[PDB]
Amino acid sequence: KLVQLLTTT
Amino acid sequence: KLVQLLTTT
Amino acid sequence: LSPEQLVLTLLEAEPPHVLISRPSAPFTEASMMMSLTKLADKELVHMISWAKKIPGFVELSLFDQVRLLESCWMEVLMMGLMWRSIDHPGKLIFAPDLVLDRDEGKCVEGILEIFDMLLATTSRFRELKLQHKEYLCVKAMILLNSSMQDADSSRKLAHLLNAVTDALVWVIAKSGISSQQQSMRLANLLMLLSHVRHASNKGMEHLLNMKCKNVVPVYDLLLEMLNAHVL
Amino acid sequence: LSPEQLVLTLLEAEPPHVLISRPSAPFTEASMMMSLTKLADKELVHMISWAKKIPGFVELSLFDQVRLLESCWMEVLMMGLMWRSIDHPGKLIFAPDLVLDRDEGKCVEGILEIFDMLLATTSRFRELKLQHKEYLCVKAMILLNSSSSRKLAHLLNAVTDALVWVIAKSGISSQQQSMRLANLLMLLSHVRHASNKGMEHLLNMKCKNVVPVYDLLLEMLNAHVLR
Ligand SMILES: Oc1ccc2nc(-c3cccc4c(O)cccc34)oc2c1
Ligand SMILES: Oc1ccc2nc(-c3cccc4c(O)cccc34)oc2c1
Repeated sequence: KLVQLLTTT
Repeated sequence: KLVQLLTTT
Repeated sequence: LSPEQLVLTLLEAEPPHVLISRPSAPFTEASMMMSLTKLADKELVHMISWAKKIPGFVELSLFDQVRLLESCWMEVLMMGLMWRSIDHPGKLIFAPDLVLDRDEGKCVEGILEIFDMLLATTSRFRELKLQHKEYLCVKAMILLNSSMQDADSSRKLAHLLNAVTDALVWVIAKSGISSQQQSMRLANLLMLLSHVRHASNKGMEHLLNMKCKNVVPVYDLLLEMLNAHVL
Repeated sequence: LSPEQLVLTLLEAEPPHVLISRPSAPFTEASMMMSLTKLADKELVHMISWAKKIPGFVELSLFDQVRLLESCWMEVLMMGLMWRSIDHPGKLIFAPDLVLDRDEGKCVEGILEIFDMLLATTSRFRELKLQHKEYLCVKAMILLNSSSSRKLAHLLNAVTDALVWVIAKSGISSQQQSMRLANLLMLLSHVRHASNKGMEHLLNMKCKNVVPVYDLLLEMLNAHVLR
């Protein structure tokens, strides 16, 4: 998930 | 034709 | 040949204003695409003679003249659209008798995407206040930097491309702005080339699909200019 | 934030080199695509970390961040390849242990052409003798230019300011600085074109089942994470 890496990390 | 227009005027 | 005189030759090489001879009337999927293909075909003819008026273009090998034009035609058409549409926010001035809105691009599937790209890029050039002479150099540059005796033509091209680059720098220097601002402006104009190339790749993919569907009359010149790309 | 500080910040933000091994046997269509897809997948993860370090990127809206990355990822990967391959004519250094010759690009239908663009563009950068600091600025400009909307423009000018600052520190005449700036940026169109061809090619390899396409890699390929 692009969004995850961007906001979760 | 691209070529004939490039060779004539 | 000084930068100013090179820019004058670009001004004199400018193709004539093109009209599709269509009585004013609302657009449909059929009339729209048919009007665009018809316009592109007419413009391609003028584009070829335009390129030949660029000092040194005819001295390039025939292999290069053909490959440069087959590679950049769509981008050059779109750069023309942007210069023409600059003084008319929200509209795409394909031609005096072919003016379209974003909502007009909705009738044709996949084109609204392309109109938005074109309108956005045009809006950008508008805020930068693109000048006519800049437009001239940028368009020449798109042709000379698009693709890629045998090695001779190569240097000829680099020399020609460098000459038009030199002309664009000159034009910017004449605006009389800060040196730092001249650099920021040069970079901002050139970075938009990426966006013209992008809208161009999308525009041809869409035309290609239209052709394969035989939904549009793909005249001879436009047709071969298209296939060359597919090839 | 001064140009030099911007440059220094990008220097630190550089992603570590992804370590991927070259297949034991000579490449096959499948093993080559396997290697390229795995590499890209690993690099995409570091690219996002990298992006978050570009001054002001995180201050943009999540939606602009997502759209910049979806739009330029392949271009960025490719700029990295070209830089890594700059001191190696004839070769494409996809990674420390994944050095490919243009020849090997034959086992994959339609990739030789792409390898050609990449090698050609690399040659121009080499000929222009691209410098490390210039490279850093250019790669960042590629991300910020694949266009909050107002803050993006400022971020783009800041990095451009940095690039100009780097070129001036080279000491060449003012007129030659403008010329070098133009020569470097005119190549972005080429990188963008190679990216378009590379993504179109990857999609086809996925459809033809020549190679499986990973979760992250696939999201980036389709490019509509927001829907
Ligand atoms: O001066 C211009 C500027 C841009 C243009 N774009 C086209 C065009 C022609 C034929 C099919 C298309 C298409 O299917 C999608 C987007 C654009 C087109 O003609 C053009 C003429
Ligand atoms: O650091 C890099 C630099 C350039 C790259 N290009 C690819 C790539 C990945 C997956 C499929 C492809 C393809 O189908 C054609 C051309 C390139 C690719 O991964 C890359 C990683």
